[PDB]
Amino acid sequence: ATAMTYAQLENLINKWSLELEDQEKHFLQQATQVNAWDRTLMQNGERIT
Amino acid sequence: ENQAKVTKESDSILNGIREEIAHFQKELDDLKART
Amino acid sequence: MAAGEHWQSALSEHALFSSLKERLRDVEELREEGERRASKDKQLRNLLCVLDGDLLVWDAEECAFHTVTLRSLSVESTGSSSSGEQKLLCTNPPLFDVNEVLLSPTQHHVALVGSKGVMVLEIPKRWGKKSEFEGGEKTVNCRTIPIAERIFTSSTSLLLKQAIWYPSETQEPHLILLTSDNILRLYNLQDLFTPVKVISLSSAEEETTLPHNGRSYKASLGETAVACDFGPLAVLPKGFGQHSKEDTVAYPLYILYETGETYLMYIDLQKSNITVGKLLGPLPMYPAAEDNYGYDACALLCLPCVPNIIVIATESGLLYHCVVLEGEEDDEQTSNKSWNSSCDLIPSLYVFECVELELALKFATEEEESLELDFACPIKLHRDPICPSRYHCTHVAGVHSVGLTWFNKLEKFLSSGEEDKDSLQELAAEQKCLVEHILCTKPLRCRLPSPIQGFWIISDLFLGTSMICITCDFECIVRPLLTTIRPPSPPLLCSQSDKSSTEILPHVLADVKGPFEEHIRGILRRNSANPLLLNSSSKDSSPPPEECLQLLSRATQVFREEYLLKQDLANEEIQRRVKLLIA
Amino acid sequence: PPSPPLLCSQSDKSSTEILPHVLADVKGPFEEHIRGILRRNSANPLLLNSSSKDSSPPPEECLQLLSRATQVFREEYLLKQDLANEEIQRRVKLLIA
Amino acid sequence: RYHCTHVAGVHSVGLTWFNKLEKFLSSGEEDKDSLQELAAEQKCLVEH
Repeated sequence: ATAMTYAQLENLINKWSLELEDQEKHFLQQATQVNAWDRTLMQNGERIT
Repeated sequence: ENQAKVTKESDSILNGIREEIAHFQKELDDLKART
Repeated sequence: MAAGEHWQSALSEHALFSSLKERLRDVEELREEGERRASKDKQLRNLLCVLDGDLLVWDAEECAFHTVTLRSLSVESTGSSSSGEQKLLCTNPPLFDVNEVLLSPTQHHVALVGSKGVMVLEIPKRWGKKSEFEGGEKTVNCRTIPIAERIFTSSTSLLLKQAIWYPSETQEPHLILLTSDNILRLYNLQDLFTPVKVISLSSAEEETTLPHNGRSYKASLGETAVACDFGPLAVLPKGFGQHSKEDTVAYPLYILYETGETYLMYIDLQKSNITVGKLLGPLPMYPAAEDNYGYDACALLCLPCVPNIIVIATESGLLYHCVVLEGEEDDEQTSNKSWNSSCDLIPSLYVFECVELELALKFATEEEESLELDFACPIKLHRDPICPSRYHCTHVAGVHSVGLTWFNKLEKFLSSGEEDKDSLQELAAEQKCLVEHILCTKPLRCRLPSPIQGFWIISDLFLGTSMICITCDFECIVRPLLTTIRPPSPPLLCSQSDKSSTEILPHVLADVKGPFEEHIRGILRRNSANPLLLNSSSKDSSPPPEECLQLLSRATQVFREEYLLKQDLANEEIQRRVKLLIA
Repeated sequence: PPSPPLLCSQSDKSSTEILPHVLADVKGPFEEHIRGILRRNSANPLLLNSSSKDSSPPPEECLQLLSRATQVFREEYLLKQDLANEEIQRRVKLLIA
Repeated sequence: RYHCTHVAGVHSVGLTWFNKLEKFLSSGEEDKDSLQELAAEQKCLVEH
């Protein structure tokens, strides 16, 4: 198969780390949206009470 | 046998490395699809 | 981003570094065989500078400066300046000792410092046209001037130890040189060899009036200086440097020896210091001392944040984090260490943690929430301009980035108190400070450690956050620095902004587990990561399949027990909360 | 003798020309580097024929003396002259440029 | 500077502490630092 070398391993690790950081940013955006929705629901409930 | 044993071991190691890389890529693709 | 990575790719694929590597190979072939081994096993250096956004690389094989335009590199990934790439005399063989390079705070002078003296060169500003001098000028004065050469050429017993610049741009930038006999020489850029200021340390083991050059009483006590660093603008004691009861900002000079005894000095040219000839120290320990704070200390880094944080980097690979606190009044500690008639304010260093860096990079035999060392190598610390708490540590074993996650919690506890259950869990369990091993120049112990010729952190709005490294092979390695591999920092003076994070979420009408962002961060928290295996251009040894399999298995286990198993559980929480929020 | 900041009015300068300076303010030629390179503890004595020998000189003794003299010369002057020539050649191409 | 004669030959000996003596004379004859520098010790160089 393909002969794995130090440069190839470094490139693979860097690509995996970039994908991990992209997934973390997406999860952070989703969490921010969830927190905004929770704040809106809390305000609506406090007004309804 | 002789010197072919080291070559066979290196080929098996490379095959295992490729299999692990393919499994990790499949797991990443499944995680991205779920997300 | 796209623009933040295009310039990095251009800087990595430019032919200037390939030509430099070819010239290095030609020099190695023309020289003998021991010179190559010396260059491959020499200590760490830093030959990179930044002038108006342009990157200046110091080539010591030809004693030249190479200018690269990072702003123009983003054009067709190869630059767009016919006269932007400037070469400063690539035909000078090395004569004096060439060790490190420094830049004046006013951005006008470049000082080549070596164990023999300094060589100052006047380089004008770069603005207008193709990033040239004064908008297109190549006839400026480009000649080197020697500095402090007689002091080191008249007596071969004493040499140069440390050299730094004076942090001041409103006056003439001075050069402070700490020699071996614990002498501080402040020189100007317009004088030849006339010492502008001379400071002789005096306490109990130094010398101020003892004989010089030959038989002296200094050898009866020893205690030689090793490193000296500058701290942020604080306050000086009323009994040291002044006689009145007023406050005055000054630049503290922290001197670290070989054992680990940190001394205190107040050097400032804005005000005439009265008592400055008496060396203050050593700083007392609190609450105790394991081994004089450091097994074999060699590097000291004072962070400009509040309170003061001293990172002590030892040769064995230990980073001690000492918080600077006021002197205790219960025990006589400030009056016993002060060598004056008045009780000088001697602060104490409370050690909070001792991080163990990952040196030499052994096999899979450690854990997943900490790092272990192996071989003893000198480590140089650098303050990250993105955040004063975050810093970098470079060595022949590799590069590490350490961000103080406990610093924010300590500041919150000192201000009012610690909040957020997720932040409390992050501080208690899992990890304490976020340490990440980026580049790894030494793959294993059998591999010879290659020295890094320079390491810089470029932080710009149009360029992003990048880390540039030039090793002994004159190869450029640029890596991005995302805001997710660092702890969240609120907008403050002693802590710059990195990412927005909200805490304290009420639970009276919904059903969530605290702030979702902080919960996801605590779930994805880690403390171990596989470094980047740097491949040498000269190919010292081929990577064996057994070691490759071991390294890949270790990396897979780390990414599965610290990243993969944490991201699969985060999406399930979102999927379970979506239905509740919809209801 | 060894040359620290001393009174030298033969080859060292003080500012723009040769002046008997007592303090090292402006480097003259390369006397300090030359002294730092020549920093040794041996000597190169010049032999003179003026003694009354007993018999003929032994060939083994003559070869030993010649080898010792050549080794002392190559260790105390050859490397220093090579370093001086390299330091002189260091400022030639730069001068032309 | 002087020359020393012996059954072996003639050596040339120059004072190395003359530099410290000149520094003492330039700094003054009533300085503790200069007095200590004069009281210091060092070695010379023999030139056969």
